[PDB]
Amino acid sequence: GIVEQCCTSICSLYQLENYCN
Amino acid sequence: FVNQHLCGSDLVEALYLVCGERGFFYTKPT
Repeated sequence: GIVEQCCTSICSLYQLENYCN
Repeated sequence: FVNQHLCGSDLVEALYLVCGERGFFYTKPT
């Protein structure tokens, strides 16, 4: 999930594209 | 940025800058 991807892990802003509608 | 972490309001801000006015959602935090 997004919190384990980007908050408690380091995320690429590119991975945020998966959450757009 | 080797050490980027986005939590709370920062995560909402970053989603909005990437997605524009398409909107965005996530089904579960984890």
